[PDB]
Amino acid sequence: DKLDYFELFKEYLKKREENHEKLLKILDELLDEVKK
Amino acid sequence: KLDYFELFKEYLKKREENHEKLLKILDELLDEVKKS
Amino acid sequence: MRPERLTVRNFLGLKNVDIEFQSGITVVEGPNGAGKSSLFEAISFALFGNGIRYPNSYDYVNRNAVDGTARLVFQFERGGKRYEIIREINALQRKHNAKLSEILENGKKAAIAAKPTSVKQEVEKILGIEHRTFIRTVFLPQGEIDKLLISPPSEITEIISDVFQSKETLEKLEKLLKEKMKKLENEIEKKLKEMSDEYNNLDLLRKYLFDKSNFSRYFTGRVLEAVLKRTKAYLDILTNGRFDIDFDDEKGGFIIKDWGIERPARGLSGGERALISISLAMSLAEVASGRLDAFFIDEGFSSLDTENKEKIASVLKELERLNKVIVFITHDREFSEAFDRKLRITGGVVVN
Amino acid sequence: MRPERLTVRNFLGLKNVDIEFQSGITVVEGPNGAGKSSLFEAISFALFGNGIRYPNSYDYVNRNAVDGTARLVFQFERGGKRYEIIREINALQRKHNAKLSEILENGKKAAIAAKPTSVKQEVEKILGIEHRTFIRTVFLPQGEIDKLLISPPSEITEIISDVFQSKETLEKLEKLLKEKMKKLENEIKKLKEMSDEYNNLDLLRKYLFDKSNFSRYFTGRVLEAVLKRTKAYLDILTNGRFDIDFDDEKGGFIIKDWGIERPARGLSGGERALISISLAMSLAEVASGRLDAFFIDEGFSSLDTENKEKIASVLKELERLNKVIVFITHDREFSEAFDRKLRITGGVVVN
DNA sequence: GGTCGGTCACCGACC
DNA sequence: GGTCGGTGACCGACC
Ligand SMILES: Nc1ncnc2c1ncn2[C@@H]1O[C@H](COP(=O)(O)OP(=O)(O)NP(=O)(O)O)[C@@H](O)[C@H]1O
Ligand SMILES: Nc1ncnc2c1ncn2[C@@H]1O[C@H](COP(=O)(O)OP(=O)(O)NP(=O)(O)O)[C@@H](O)[C@H]1O
Ligand SMILES: [Mg+2]
Ligand SMILES: [Mg+2]
Repeated sequence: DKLDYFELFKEYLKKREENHEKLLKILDELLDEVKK
Repeated sequence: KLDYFELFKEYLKKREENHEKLLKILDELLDEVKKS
Repeated sequence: MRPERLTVRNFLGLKNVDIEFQSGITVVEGPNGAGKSSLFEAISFALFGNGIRYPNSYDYVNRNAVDGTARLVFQFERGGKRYEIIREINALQRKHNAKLSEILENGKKAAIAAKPTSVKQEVEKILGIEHRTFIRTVFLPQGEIDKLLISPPSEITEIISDVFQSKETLEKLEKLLKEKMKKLENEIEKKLKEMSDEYNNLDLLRKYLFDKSNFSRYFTGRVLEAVLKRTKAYLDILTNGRFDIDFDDEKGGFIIKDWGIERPARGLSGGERALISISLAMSLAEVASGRLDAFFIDEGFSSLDTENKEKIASVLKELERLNKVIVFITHDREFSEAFDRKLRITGGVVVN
Repeated sequence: MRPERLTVRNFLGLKNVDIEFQSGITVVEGPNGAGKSSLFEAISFALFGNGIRYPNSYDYVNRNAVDGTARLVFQFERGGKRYEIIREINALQRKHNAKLSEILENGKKAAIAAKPTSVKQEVEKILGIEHRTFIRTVFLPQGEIDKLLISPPSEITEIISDVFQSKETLEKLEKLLKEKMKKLENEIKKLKEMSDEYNNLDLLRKYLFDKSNFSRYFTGRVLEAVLKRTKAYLDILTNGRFDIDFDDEKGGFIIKDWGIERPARGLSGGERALISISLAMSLAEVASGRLDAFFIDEGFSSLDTENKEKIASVLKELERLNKVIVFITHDREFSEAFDRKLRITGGVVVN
């Protein structure tokens, strides 16, 4: 879906960040040890 | 008539023996109030 | 409070309106957004300075109006005397002008108050009640029909009792007693007994009137019995002896019985709450005649099915008898045509 | 959340009821005190163990029941899975029991929770909303239709977020990310490299939990989708007169009347009902998959004959949806407009 | 009738 | 315990 929180958030960052690669990386690692 | 002060006259007469003296003092006070 | 005349320019959803109120029942009838409740908040505003729907005065100005100014003239009778209130709210200049005048028998207007706050203060002294008491008892707003019934105990008693006593009178009365007592003790054979004996009589009288525990309590109880007596009567007629009503402040408020089974007001259905609320309202309306001589019920017969709408309307008609200004507001044509005198509003103006 | 079956015994106005739910529109007809609202609070009490009308659980038990026991069995589906909640509220014994089992493809019942407190926590996980969100969006009780509309911006955003986010994920993510900063502060080239990690997690924390950033952006992006459908519903219903937008600064939902601005509380009875209903059927559309039911208990009586029929017309055009849509009314003028009916009188289903 | 200022009375505090 | 201090409500005058 369009109104998917983190898919919304994957994009809110790209506008507001250049270092959005390692940041969305960090976010992904974190969500994974929440998945676990 | 459901009047606050009419009911008090009835309420005081029931449980107060010095009521006739007391209602009298009340009347004087009600008058000094209405004047102002 | 007997509304005599009311004229409005640019208040809420109203353009122009000039209304003389009569005795018995009028029905105000008209579509969603006609301006029905707008007139209703106009009366409440003209007297107390407050709407129902907005915390801010400048929001009641009709935004379509080219001058950005709302004008209100309300004229009413209380206790033989006649008054007129004129209010101008200018949304553009952030100005609120209010003034209160007694209209003497001859017809000259003697000024009493000339500011929004001095007017609100004098109005409460005259009418006998604060704004909350007004909108919970006999002037019931759209969507607020059941606010007294599901109300918590301490409010229910502050409200119904405020009708029947005077904050103004009692406040003065208590102070004067406070001074006379102070002077006597300041003034400290037979004379002493006289000076000191009247000191005590005063104090024994002080105890009986102002210890909340004493007469104040008792008064509220006598008042309630009177109102519930009537409410129980209406309920017998409307629900074939099914629903009774009583008051217990350790039980959280008004309590209904259903064939003998206890049940707090808030537990009733939408229909049953409106039917019992109205009963309570009619009762208070009867019990405070001469003190409040108007009875306005806006939006109070929506969640009422066909059998209960017919039952409620017939009962309400049995108030047409009384010398009062009684007004029901509806958008439902069905309900409104059970009565005779209709006032039709569309587009913020009176029609027909 | 998709209701499938509901069995009630001696709950409030109810004596016995047994309802299959299905996609489409259903009107629940009936007089006052018939048991229409009881059936609504029933679903509410099945899931969240809270009702609308009473503070205390044992109040919900039908006082005429001779054993003082109300029993509820609710079956629902979410996201492919399928769940069963059973409840007994025994008012004499003062005992409240409750279990939630999963219903698996092989027809057995895997248990997930027993008792009220953990069933509610389990329900709130499976659904991804709390009770307040439930009753403010797609499950609108008698007399509370316009609560969302006239709410302050703070509340509105909380409600919206919750519908479209897992608070279970976010609660842990925020916590986990706290742990990974107080574990880097705990430490005391390595001290430069751990200073610069604390600072990249912190930029992440900020964009994600500052009130105040993405929450404000996300609410915007949802209400943008929601109000696009509402504006269109309002164009149809009022012939272009009413427009709706959302502003945080201006106090909440903000309505345009032929262009003129007005706070949602400015509106009248019918206009409020009308603009809560199109905003509610908009939310339900944008929340399909997440929220799969749409219930209304008596809006439509504020409304005049023109508006009632207009509102009925648009609502009827939801019939297509894979949604369990249920409206409740005593008004026959409204109800006759719809096909599938369920009549309730005296606490039972009739005919 | 509104506003703004003066004074006196009363409770508080420290003497 | 009595005396000194400050603040709070009522009243008359002036706008
Ligand atoms: N400040 C305002 N300026 C102009 N119009 C307004 C203002 N506030 C509200 N309105 C509109 O004025 C119209 C009349 O409002 P209202 O008096 O509440 O209607 P009503 O007759 O009681 N209708 P209803 O309660 O639905 O049966 C409505 O369309 C409002 O949206
Ligand atoms: N604890 C209770 N035990 C038994 N009856 C109750 C209880 N609480 C409420 N009732 C009654 O149960 C009946 C059904 O209530 P309810 O379900 O809300 O009616 P409804 O169908 O919504 N009627 P309406 O709102 O007027 O259209 C009413 O008569 C209530 O007073
Ligand atoms: Mg109205
Ligand atoms: Mg109901």
